[PDB]
Amino acid sequence: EHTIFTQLKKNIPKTRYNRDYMLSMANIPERIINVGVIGPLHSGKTSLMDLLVIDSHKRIPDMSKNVELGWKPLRYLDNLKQEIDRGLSIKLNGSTLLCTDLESKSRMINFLDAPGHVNFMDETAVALAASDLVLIVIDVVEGVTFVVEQLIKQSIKNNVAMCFVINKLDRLILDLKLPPMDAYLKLNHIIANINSFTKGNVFSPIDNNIIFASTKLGFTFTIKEFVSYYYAHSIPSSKIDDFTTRLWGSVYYHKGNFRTKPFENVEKYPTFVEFILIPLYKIFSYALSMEKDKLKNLLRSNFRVNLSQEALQYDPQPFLKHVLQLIFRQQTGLVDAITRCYQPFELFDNKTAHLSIPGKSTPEGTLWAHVLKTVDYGGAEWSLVRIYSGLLKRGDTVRILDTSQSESRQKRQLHDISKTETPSCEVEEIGLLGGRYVYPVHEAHKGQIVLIKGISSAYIKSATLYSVKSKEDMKQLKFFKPLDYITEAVFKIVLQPLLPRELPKLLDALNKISKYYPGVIIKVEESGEHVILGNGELYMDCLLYDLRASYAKIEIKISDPLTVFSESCSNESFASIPVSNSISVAAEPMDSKMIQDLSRPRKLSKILRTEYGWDSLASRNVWSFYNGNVLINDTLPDEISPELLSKYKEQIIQGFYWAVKEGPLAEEPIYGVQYKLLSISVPSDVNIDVMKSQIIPLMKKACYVGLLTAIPILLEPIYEVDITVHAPLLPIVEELMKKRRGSRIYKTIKVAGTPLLEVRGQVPVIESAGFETDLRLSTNGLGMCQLYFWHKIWRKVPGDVLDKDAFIPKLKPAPINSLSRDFVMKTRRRKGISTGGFMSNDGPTLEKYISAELY
Amino acid sequence: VSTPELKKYMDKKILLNINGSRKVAGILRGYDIFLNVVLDDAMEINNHQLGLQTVIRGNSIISLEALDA
Amino acid sequence: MVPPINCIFNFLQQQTPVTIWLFEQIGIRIKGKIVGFDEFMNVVIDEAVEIPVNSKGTPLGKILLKGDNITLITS
Amino acid sequence: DSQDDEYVKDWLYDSRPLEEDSKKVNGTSYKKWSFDLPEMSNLYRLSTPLRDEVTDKNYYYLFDKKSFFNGKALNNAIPGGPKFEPLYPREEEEDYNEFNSIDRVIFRVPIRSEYKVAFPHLYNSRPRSVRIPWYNNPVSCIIQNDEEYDTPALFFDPSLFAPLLAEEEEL
Amino acid sequence: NGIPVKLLNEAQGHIVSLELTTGATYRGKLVESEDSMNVQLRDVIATEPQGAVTHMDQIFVRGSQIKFIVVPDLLKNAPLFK
RNA sequence: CAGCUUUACAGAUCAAUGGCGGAGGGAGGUCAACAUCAAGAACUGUGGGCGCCUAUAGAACUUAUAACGAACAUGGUUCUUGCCUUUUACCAGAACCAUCCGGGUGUUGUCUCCAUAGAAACAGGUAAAGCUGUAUUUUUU
Ligand SMILES: Nc1nc2c(ncn2[C@@H]2O[C@H](COP(=O)(O)OP(=O)(O)OP(=O)(O)O)[C@@H](O)[C@H]2O)c(=O)[nH]1
Repeated sequence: EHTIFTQLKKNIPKTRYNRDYMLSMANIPERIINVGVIGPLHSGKTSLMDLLVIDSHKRIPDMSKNVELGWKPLRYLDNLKQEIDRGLSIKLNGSTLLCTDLESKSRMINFLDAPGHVNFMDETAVALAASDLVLIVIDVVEGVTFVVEQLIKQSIKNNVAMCFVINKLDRLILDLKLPPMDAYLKLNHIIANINSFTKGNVFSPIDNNIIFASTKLGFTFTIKEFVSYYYAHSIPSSKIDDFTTRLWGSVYYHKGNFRTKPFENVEKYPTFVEFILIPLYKIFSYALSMEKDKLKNLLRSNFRVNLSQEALQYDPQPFLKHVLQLIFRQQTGLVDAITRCYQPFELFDNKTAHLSIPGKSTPEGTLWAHVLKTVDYGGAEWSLVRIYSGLLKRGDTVRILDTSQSESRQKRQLHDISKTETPSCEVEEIGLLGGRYVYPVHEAHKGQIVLIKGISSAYIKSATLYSVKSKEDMKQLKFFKPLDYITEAVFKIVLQPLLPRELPKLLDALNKISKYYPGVIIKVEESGEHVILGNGELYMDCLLYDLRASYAKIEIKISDPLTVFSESCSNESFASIPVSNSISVAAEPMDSKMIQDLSRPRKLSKILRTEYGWDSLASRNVWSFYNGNVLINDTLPDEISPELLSKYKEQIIQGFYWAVKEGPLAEEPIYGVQYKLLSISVPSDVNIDVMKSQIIPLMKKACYVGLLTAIPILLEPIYEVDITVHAPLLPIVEELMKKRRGSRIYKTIKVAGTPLLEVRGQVPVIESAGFETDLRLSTNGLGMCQLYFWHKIWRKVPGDVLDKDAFIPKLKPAPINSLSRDFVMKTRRRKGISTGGFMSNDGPTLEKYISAELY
Repeated sequence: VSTPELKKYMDKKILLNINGSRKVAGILRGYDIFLNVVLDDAMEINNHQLGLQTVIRGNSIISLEALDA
Repeated sequence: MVPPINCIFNFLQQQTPVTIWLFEQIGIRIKGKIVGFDEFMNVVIDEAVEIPVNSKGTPLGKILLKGDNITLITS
Repeated sequence: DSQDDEYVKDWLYDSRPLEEDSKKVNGTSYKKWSFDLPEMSNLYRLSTPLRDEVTDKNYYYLFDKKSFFNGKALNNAIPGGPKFEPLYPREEEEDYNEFNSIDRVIFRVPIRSEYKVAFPHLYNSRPRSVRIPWYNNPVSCIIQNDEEYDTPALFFDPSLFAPLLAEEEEL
Repeated sequence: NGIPVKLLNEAQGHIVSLELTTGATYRGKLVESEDSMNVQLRDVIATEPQGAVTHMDQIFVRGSQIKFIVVPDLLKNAPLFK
């Protein structure tokens, strides 16, 4: 019992603060900030986390000499071979640390290091879900890209407190070599952009929200922090807050001990530029350039930090790094800023409501905890669980739900408004994060995040867990929803294993992948063709590696990568036709705005409809949409108001659900439709169940018919396409874009203070296929593209489906109109609907398609 | 230097335990960095109200225990 | 929010029946009309009246009661 | 000239070479060398004619040794890169199955060789002994040979008690 | 700045005990503390100087009138002092 | 401008106790001989020196990765190309051993420059070096 624990403790890096204290703190909530460090690709959030880790610990095991010197990063939370070999932090491989503040109020923080790269929004999403605060991190230079804006938007929704980290100041000092004034201007611009992206809150260096950082060198400061270190000496305590306030913005300070008049005389350089940025610049120059002795003297005088004898014999980048670490101390400022940001706990309730419906909690009688993500921290599986309320002890006998079954549960509860516990679990070991170890603990508590070893057998992906002791408690309980994995998947990898003897193994691995990588729809289709919707290419590759090395360990084939296509109409329907073995339906494509709204109480609904698409009152009355796909169902005949046969809709819509799930043409889901009932020819003899069953087929058929009528189409998706190219290489990029079929430049934005042209675009996900690689080869190591699908924007595959003339070449890519059909046919073939090397598509029923639509 | 965080107690009735083993009641209307209290009036603890609104000095306050949760 | 200074100012503007309590002195109270204002709680209060508390009235002129020994105000 | 390369010209061209008798080396055994900045800078400048290696790590996208290895062990190439014997036996015999038919897949992307090494595990099926390549960030830089220093040259322009070093320095 | 103040701040969350000038001990979760020991506490019992005890919800106390504060013995360990 | 330690000291008594060790050099050299080599060193063992350093040796796990060496040539067996046929000699790719060419680390010696006490402090004084420092509601008017 104890011996094992001791052993575990031993196999671990000894922390500078006592872990006992941290544990004690964790027993109390409000002393636990859960922080998602998040940002764009290569923000240097992982690096930042590394710095924090370093600060925490005395000596790390695999911290090499080079890394110590400050050459390579030691991305302490990169962990698994995949990530260190690849360059990208890939999974949410976080850490827990006590951190003192300016005014040393310790607080046990549960950092979770997101992945930047856009095809891992899954992990980012998870982090967001977990973490009540989020350190957004930004490259100075790359600026507030669209990705960052998106993140901000989808952190307001969650919701969360948004500290920012303007990371990579070194880049503007040394790479861009901006003057100090210019740098300041750039920073201001960035701040403005951030504010714009935000709705409610204003962010600035004052009020502790911006955290200026350069993790390469490894300094973070906030302005308050700076003041504490280096401007208590020279000012009386009472006027320190005021000074801090002055520091940011359009403010100047002339020779006057101690005023500080806003504006102004002769030589400019503002307060921020004079008292911060300029100082930093000087430090940099001196660190690199100056006679070392003089620098040392300066640092004795102006900072009271001593360049050691061993440190003096360093090389520049290392020396500079050392200097900056000496200056701005083990990063307390950041922690302070974080603390300031997190309200706290006004937000928290709201966040929890968002996660799992509004209501009221129950502290003593039960515990509940969001099982957020399965992981593979210490080889074996754990569930990264956040305990929201109660305290979850080791060995405890526990309830659970995969949030596939959450909505259903809620519905059941509502209906209710015996004691059946559907699954269960025995909590083997509970631990903390992180990076390169799992500190084990007997008790998990309300507030804090943990890894839990007993959980995994029951759940897949999102999950809740609970431990009630009543009926009342059960009633009170709610269930976290599945996490809006902001990106969504779009990218098919169709698997065969090479030796189909070893399909079981693959299946086992596949389940693991599903669990472990949570942004992956694994469809196992009827033919034997397994299918994997990745977010994108890199993510997919990573997943493959994980499967094809660790979890499966088998030789495994792969297809040229495809998409999902979804069904939609262009024009409206024309003639309803009820089928027998008796109901008829017809669909119009809904307004684009409405669709967009959907992508992002009856009277209320009606009002909303009116606001959106100018729907009448009758239309409002009729509505009943479904699936979050989306398609919209409308009960809009005449007799329906008299009829109670059209009433009992709850039964009727089952067919609709099915239809939406798998459309006619693709056998692949419908999208962007307003379905409308026209007639429901129900006979006199009921047999209610039988009737219901009939409806369940018939409705689908009706829907299909409607789709056919309305001039249907496959909808391909479009990747929104960030490209951060070098200015004079934009023509090349344009050419590249032109070269392929779907491709469009929606704007070319100038990233201020850089040579970068942030050119947002759109590209369809079958046209994507390695596009990043193409971009990077062509552009000669410039223009780090990204592709992503935050929006859920689809488009017309350009042409008319249902044409046997179609195309010429089997082997080649087909022309655009032709392609409109070709994809559909191929999809059908894949599904196993058409039978043969050559075939066609047509819709029954009936009467020979009404005599070929009356010729 | 810092403001007394009594924004939770704003517009709620409070038992102001005051100097010399005395008491005051009343709904909280305002305060400052010295912990003076401005409150819409109530009784001195059987019982008898004086005033429409009242102001208690900072020094005088032992405690301000919340009557409402 | 209505700060204490603001309240005091308002009272001054009004000229209303103010009843002051003494710090660490139960038995006595003051009753008058606020005339002055200071950075501290100190004020001048013309037409004041000393009161023995109910466990009547007593004669008293114009007075400034010092801010340190104030307790209650009402106006 | 005495102006530009002042710190080297007295020693640069000598047997050992020089900087041989000083604090700037271990000694005559000549195993460990140390330098100040200006001399180093001068040396670098002198070199530039010879060793202009463009060290934007991204420049070498698919020209890193790992990438080359991958290419080798995929029997794949890059117009500029090298080519080898195929490292495993080239034994395809696909047999156009239910999966990977002509009428099942959609040949929309050309799927060039370039891609196959850049994403070893996706585009290439059966990647035996293929190392995971990098994926880095983009470079913003300015390298010049002019008189003035620390200015915006070719960027895009934005929209709109002494502080602790105050004339100790000019920046 | 005062290290006792820091300690008090740290003790936030924890169940502190707290006597005043009057001699009226309290014991409760420390909600908030300031530089001047202006303590707030939750779920707090209140002993009279004579003997009798009274439960109460969210007490505020002004540090001026506070005498001494007992903090839990865990805070002895870390991480304020060094 | 106050205090404490740390050196130079004056002349102490002189304990006293500390510290200083009862004294053993610091450099380098295309000087050697000897081991031991990715750094790791976790965790254990067993030493000195106090829930912990410093040495050792033992595997674990690390990633090696890019670089004991920002270096790269050559052998051999086997397997596979290919010259082809045969000998060398090779083409061009694998696997496992080996070969040089270089490399550090400490152990020691030896050879040329730089050094240099045989003790010092207590009680404070002198000189310098290092850290801590204004009453009107919450601390001490
Ligand atoms: N010049 C400069 N380079 C930096 C700075 N911070 C990080 N980098 C470098 O740019 C890269 C970014 O750091 P990473 O830690 O890899 O970024 P990350 O947070 O892991 O990004 P994800 O893997 O997407 O989360 C690394 O190669 C760093 O060495 C900086 O402040 N200045």
